[PDB]
Amino acid sequence: SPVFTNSTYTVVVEENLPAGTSFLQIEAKDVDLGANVSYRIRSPEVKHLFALHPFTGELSLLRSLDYEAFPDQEASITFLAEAFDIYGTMPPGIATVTVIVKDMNDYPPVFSKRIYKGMVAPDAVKGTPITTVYAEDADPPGMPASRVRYRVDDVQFPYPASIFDVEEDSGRVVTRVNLNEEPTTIFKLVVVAFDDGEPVMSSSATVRILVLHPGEIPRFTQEEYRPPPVSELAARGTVVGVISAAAINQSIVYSIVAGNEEDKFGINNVTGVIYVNSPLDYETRTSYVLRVQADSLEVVLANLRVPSKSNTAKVYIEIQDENDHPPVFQKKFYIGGVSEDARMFASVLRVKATDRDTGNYSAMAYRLIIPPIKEGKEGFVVETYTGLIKTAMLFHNMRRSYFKFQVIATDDYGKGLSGKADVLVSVVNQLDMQVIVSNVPPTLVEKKIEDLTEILDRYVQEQIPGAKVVVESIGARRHGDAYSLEDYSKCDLTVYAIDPQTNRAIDRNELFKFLDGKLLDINKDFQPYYGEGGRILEIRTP
Amino acid sequence: SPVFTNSTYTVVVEENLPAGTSFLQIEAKDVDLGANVSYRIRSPEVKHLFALHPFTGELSLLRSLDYEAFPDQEASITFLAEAFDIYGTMPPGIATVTVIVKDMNDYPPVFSKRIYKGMVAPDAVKGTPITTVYAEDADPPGMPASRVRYRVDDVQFPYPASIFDVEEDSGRVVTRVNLNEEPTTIFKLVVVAFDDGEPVMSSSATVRILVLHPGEIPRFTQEEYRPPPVSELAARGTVVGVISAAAINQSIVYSIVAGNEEDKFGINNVTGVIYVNSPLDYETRTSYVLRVQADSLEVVLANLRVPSKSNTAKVYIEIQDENDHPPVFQKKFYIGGVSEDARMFASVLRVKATDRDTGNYSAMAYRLIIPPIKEGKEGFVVETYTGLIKTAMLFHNMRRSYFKFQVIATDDYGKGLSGKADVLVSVVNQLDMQVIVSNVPPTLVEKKIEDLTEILDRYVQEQIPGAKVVVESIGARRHGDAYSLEDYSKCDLTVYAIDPQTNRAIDRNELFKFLDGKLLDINKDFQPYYGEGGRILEIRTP
Ligand SMILES: *[C@@H]1O[C@H](CO)[C@@H](O[C@@H]2O[C@H](CO)[C@@H](O[C@@H]3O[C@H](CO[C@H]4O[C@H](CO)[C@@H](O)[C@H](O)[C@@H]4O)[C@@H](O)[C@H](O[C@H]4O[C@H](CO)[C@@H](O)[C@H](O)[C@@H]4O)[C@@H]3O)[C@H](O)[C@H]2NC(C)=O)[C@H](O)[C@H]1NC(C)=O
Ligand SMILES: *[C@@H]1O[C@H](CO)[C@@H](O[C@@H]2O[C@H](CO)[C@@H](O[C@@H]3O[C@H](CO[C@H]4O[C@H](CO)[C@@H](O)[C@H](O)[C@@H]4O)[C@@H](O)[C@H](O[C@H]4O[C@H](CO)[C@@H](O)[C@H](O)[C@@H]4O)[C@@H]3O)[C@H](O)[C@H]2NC(C)=O)[C@H](O)[C@H]1NC(C)=O
Ligand SMILES: *[C@@H]1O[C@H](CO)[C@@H](O[C@@H]2O[C@H](CO)[C@@H](O[C@@H]3O[C@H](CO[C@H]4O[C@H](CO)[C@@H](O)[C@H](O)[C@@H]4O)[C@@H](O)[C@H](O[C@H]4O[C@H](CO)[C@@H](O)[C@H](O)[C@@H]4O)[C@@H]3O)[C@H](O)[C@H]2NC(C)=O)[C@H](O)[C@H]1NC(C)=O
Ligand SMILES: *[C@@H]1O[C@H](CO)[C@@H](O[C@@H]2O[C@H](CO)[C@@H](O[C@@H]3O[C@H](CO[C@H]4O[C@H](CO)[C@@H](O)[C@H](O)[C@@H]4O)[C@@H](O)[C@H](O[C@H]4O[C@H](CO)[C@@H](O)[C@H](O)[C@@H]4O)[C@@H]3O)[C@H](O)[C@H]2NC(C)=O)[C@H](O)[C@H]1NC(C)=O
Ligand SMILES: *[C@@H]1O[C@H](CO)[C@@H](O[C@@H]2O[C@H](CO)[C@@H](O[C@@H]3O[C@H](CO[C@H]4O[C@H](CO)[C@@H](O)[C@H](O)[C@@H]4O)[C@@H](O)[C@H](O[C@H]4O[C@H](CO)[C@@H](O)[C@H](O)[C@@H]4O)[C@@H]3O)[C@H](O)[C@H]2NC(C)=O)[C@H](O)[C@H]1NC(C)=O
Ligand SMILES: *[C@@H]1O[C@H](CO)[C@@H](O[C@@H]2O[C@H](CO)[C@@H](O[C@@H]3O[C@H](CO[C@H]4O[C@H](CO)[C@@H](O)[C@H](O)[C@@H]4O)[C@@H](O)[C@H](O[C@H]4O[C@H](CO)[C@@H](O)[C@H](O)[C@@H]4O)[C@@H]3O)[C@H](O)[C@H]2NC(C)=O)[C@H](O)[C@H]1NC(C)=O
Repeated sequence: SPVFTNSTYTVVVEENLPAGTSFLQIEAKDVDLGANVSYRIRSPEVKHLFALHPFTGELSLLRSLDYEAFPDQEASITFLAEAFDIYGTMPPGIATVTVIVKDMNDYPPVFSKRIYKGMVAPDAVKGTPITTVYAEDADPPGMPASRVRYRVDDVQFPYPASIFDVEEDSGRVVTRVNLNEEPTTIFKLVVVAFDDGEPVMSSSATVRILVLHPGEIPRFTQEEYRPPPVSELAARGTVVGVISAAAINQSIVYSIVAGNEEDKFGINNVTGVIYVNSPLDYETRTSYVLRVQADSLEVVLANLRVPSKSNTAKVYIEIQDENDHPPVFQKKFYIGGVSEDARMFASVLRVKATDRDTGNYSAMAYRLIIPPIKEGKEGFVVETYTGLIKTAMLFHNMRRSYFKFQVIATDDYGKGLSGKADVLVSVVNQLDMQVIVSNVPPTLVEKKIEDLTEILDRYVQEQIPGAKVVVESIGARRHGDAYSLEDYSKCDLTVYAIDPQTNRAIDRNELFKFLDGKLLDINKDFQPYYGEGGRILEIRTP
Repeated sequence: SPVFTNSTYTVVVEENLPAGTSFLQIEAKDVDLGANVSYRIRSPEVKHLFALHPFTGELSLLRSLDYEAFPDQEASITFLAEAFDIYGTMPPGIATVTVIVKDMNDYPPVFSKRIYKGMVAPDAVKGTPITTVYAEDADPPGMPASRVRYRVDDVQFPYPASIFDVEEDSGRVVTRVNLNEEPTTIFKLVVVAFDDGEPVMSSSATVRILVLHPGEIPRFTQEEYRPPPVSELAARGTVVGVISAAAINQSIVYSIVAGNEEDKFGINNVTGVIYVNSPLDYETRTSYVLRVQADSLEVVLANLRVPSKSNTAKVYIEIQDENDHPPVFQKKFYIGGVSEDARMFASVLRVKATDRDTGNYSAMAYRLIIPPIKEGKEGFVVETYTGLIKTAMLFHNMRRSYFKFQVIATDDYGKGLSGKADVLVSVVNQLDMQVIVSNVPPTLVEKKIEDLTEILDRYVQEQIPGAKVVVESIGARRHGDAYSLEDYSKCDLTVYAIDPQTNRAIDRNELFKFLDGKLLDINKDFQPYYGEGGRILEIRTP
């Protein structure tokens, strides 16, 4: 008589476990005779899953349990078990068996990809986003056992795992510490996905973390650039030089941030050739301080500028001197006078021309264009590198004649633009000059004769508008009352003036009554160029 | 009749546990009547430790167990327990109770100090030693339960704990990752000491990690230094300038590594004053490229140099021009000649003096020291800023007389060292000169008269050792056979020479037979200074 000890059993059965595990012991006993009580289940669907020993009574697995193999309309599963005998002893017992399936991990978690990629900064702050690692569930949801959980392992790769820690719930790969490493290094970050239920099933993946590409800090060929000097006659398009910087496998974009407030130079963005954008002159500034910046391709692509000190260079562009302006004269009419007895190599006048803005020159070559002169003679010539006009030939018996010539001035020994001025040379004798007798030694007269010439010019130009005083000769005191020699320590200063209104001789009686008419002012205005000495004694006709 | 179920019990008893825990149930039963079996221990030393209920039989603690409270001569502890009754039923039972004490943590671990200090590098590599954290055991040793174990906790300080990990067995605090942080930041690293036994007892400590002190990279006041120019007359001790660099709270030690291979300059190590170590001249180099290094105090103390690019500056020291050398003359004897009829402002000679190494000058002032001259007259004077000697007075009826004067030369209009040379001036008339008749126009003679003077000097110095040819005057062709005028397009070149051996006149017949004796070579050597023209026709006495 097989009877059951208890009619209802309730056992929570773990699913997806490997076969061979025994869970429950169901026991029935024969009252009359026998310990060979046999067990049979009235459920064909769990015969594949469970295997029940018909002699001991242990319930073991033949195939691993699947909750989806059961109908989904039952949150509690109940079947029936009968018990028989070999001979067939009666009464037969009827009991109920309730199998409770625990809801946990069914399939191991599967990653979406095998290999992931990312990028980090060499100075990445705490919490920098890199990439997203996500795996599928392969699990009927609705419980915290269907939620993936991420962590790092340092038993095989301690260097990536101690630096980059994956967030627990979101799976975001952030920076746990501030890293300080070398670029172009590929790490192996093994991330193990696991759930939070019974026997944990897990897999492995690989996260390939490359840092960046170098070429971040540009290296100039020269810290301070000095091009060769460019001419002041340069126009738009003149290449004054080129700047160059080197970086590891990156393109360099150049730009000018300061130094061209007058908008004089420009640079190409992809090459670095600095060319003239507006013509430079000597009236403007002659030296510039240009600030050239060099940037990598990665910071231009990410709208940044390189945060270094060695990204700034200085360019000094100096302007050289060329031919730009024609020479100008001090006066357009240079007036001098020569005597009839004046041999060759005699000093006449000093023609001086200056450039208005050009200072390259050291000496200027002068040329003369001559009108024809009588008796087959030839006119004046001038020294080349000096400009000092000399007397060419003797001019005997020529009264009030004037020899007008033109001086051609061109800088740097002659190449380019030209200028022209007029030179008036008069011929004089004793019938047109006068002798001023002074009480001064001859040493005070000679070393400052041009200043005394200018002061006598200021004297003579007050009485008649327009005069040029030319000192012909200086001598000792020999022009007295009876033309005798009295004192060897005094002087006869022969002073002559030329009227530019007629380009001819001024009468000697006119200059006589001019210089004798203002004597009390002439004796006072002759003061500052003394040195020492006395008064002006008299003025005598030669 | 109280009898025991079993005579010997063996229970491993946990030590140092809080009181109230029950471990063993000892059971005795009365055969006749009673369930109130009472228990008494025969050990006075465990009465403080253990408390035994005389009605139920549970063994609970009254005081926590100490292994040192027991005698140390027993590795196994055994006492005796009797059992009585209220009425005193017989036979009494005798049993043995063996108490086994488990050997684990007795006292919690105690640190040696509360606060520890350390220092780290801003670029510290993996495994950099910092400090030593060590705690006492407070435990009788001889088991792995008396070994301390260190780990970090990131629940309250995630930033220090994720960066610095303490070694497990040695307690050495190393760098787990490469840190990249800011200086002067004090961290709080809580290290919890724990053993590897039963109920873990633990305490807490604090590790104060300061990084370093800044001032590592020096900042120059100028990247490129240019002192004002120093004189060439400077000696040892002249301060040409000073260099300065700034750092955060650190001292700067200066040194020169390149630029002074001739050992010209030196610098003070604690201030930066650059002074002259050897006198600089213009014969040496005029511009230097000095490389000045600035180092922090921490790298000098640790025998290092700062690993930057902005630790190098360039110093350009330029030398200005001062008075160093006296002026030298081209020749110590300048020889010229004047006529008897030579008025004032007449060109005589050009005295030229140059400095041997000084190039500051633009014009040189000359002075004359005169011997006394007859008739109350006064001697020669010279122009100040030119050096051109002019004729002072007329020299009538003076035959073969020479007027020797001395020229004083001092650069920069006169301040300092002086020089002296001799000047010989002779007086000539028509009785000592000669006339050379040539077939050349006058335009070819005047512009190159000094070169023709040098060629005539080379002519005359071949016949007599020592002569100086001075061209007195140039004229048109008027010295013929009968002293008549024939051609106005030809020249009379009056050529005169002075003998320095007597400082007097050379005879005109001597120069006549000199220049007439070598005529076929003179007509060929006169070639390169033509321009154009013909031959030399004749030589006629004036
Ligand atoms: C800027 O750009 C330049 C040029 O573009 C880069 O230079 C190249 O760098 C790559 C990467 O390192 C080189 O590619 C590899 O070269 C190896 C040759 O090894 C040499 O050097 C080692 C160490 O000194 C010697 O022992 C050896 O004998 C060689 O002399 C190859 O063996 C590699 O092939 C292997 O790897 C690849 C990729 O994994 C596989 O597909 C192959 O099948 C093989 O397994 C590889 O080709 C390249 O040679 C470099 N070029 C030059 C001209 O030097 C710079 O690196 C870059 N700058 C930075 C900072 O990255
Ligand atoms: C180095 O890099 C710099 C900066 O990147 C360059 O400067 C840029 O140059 C481009 C090319 O000219 C500019 O792009 C164009 O800008 C025009 C703006 O016109 C201004 O200037 C004119 C003349 O002074 C004024 O009359 C006018 O009012 C504006 O003030 C736009 O109108 C252009 O758009 C037209 O052309 C494009 C292309 O054909 C069409 O698609 C459009 O629909 C439209 O018809 C054009 O965008 C740019 O603006 C400049 N940037 C700056 C900041 O100024 C340098 O040129 C470069 N160096 C070299 C040598 O190339
Ligand atoms: C800006 O400034 C620079 C430098 O100051 C000027 O260059 C000078 O130009 C002048 C004029 O040409 C030079 O002066 C002359 O130099 C001659 C040297 O000749 C050289 O070149 C020729 C042709 O290549 C060669 O055949 C020869 O062998 C030489 O290598 C001298 O021989 C000249 O002297 C002669 O002429 C003068 C005047 O007529 C006479 O008085 C002399 O006795 C002699 O017969 C003359 O000195 C000068 O040398 C140049 N300087 C330099 C440093 O080269 C630029 O010209 C100026 N810019 C402009 C636009 O003009
Ligand atoms: C190079 O050397 C200079 C000078 O030696 C240093 O400058 C000093 O730095 C220290 C440390 O920071 C300063 O000391 C502290 O100053 C506090 C004043 O706080 C001011 O600033 C805050 C923030 O702007 C304002 O809110 C506030 O109102 C003040 O204006 C004091 O409050 C501090 O006292 C507290 O801390 C100490 C130490 O823990 C305790 O003992 C006190 O009881 C109190 O709790 C402290 O004194 C100092 O003031 C700075 N001096 C100057 C002149 O500025 C540089 O820091 C150094 N360079 C580097 C890189 O470190
Ligand atoms: C900036 O910093 C530099 C480097 O630190 C300094 O150079 C050092 O200067 C000190 C001070 O003179 C030197 O110390 C002494 O060196 C002597 C070596 O003598 C040499 O030179 C002499 C003269 O040319 C030779 O005759 C001789 O043979 C050697 O070649 C030692 O003899 C000294 O020791 C004696 O003096 C000390 C102190 O009194 C005693 O304790 C000793 O027992 C012994 O009697 C002394 O050590 C040092 O050597 C220099 N360093 C280098 C690398 O040369 C600069 O001086 C400093 N700038 C300034 C302005 O101070
Ligand atoms: C290295 O080179 C420098 C620059 O080339 C020299 O400095 C020059 O020195 C000379 C000589 O003294 C100067 O030439 C003269 O300058 C006078 C200007 O006087 C100034 O100074 C005085 C005193 O402080 C003031 O009272 C006055 O108001 C002025 O401020 C001119 O007046 C001079 O001209 C007079 O003398 C000459 C010669 O006799 C006459 O021909 C004139 O007609 C006039 O009467 C004279 O020009 C020159 O100016 C200085 N240059 C500069 C830029 O200052 C250094 O001297 C030299 N080194 C050495 C060691 O000598």
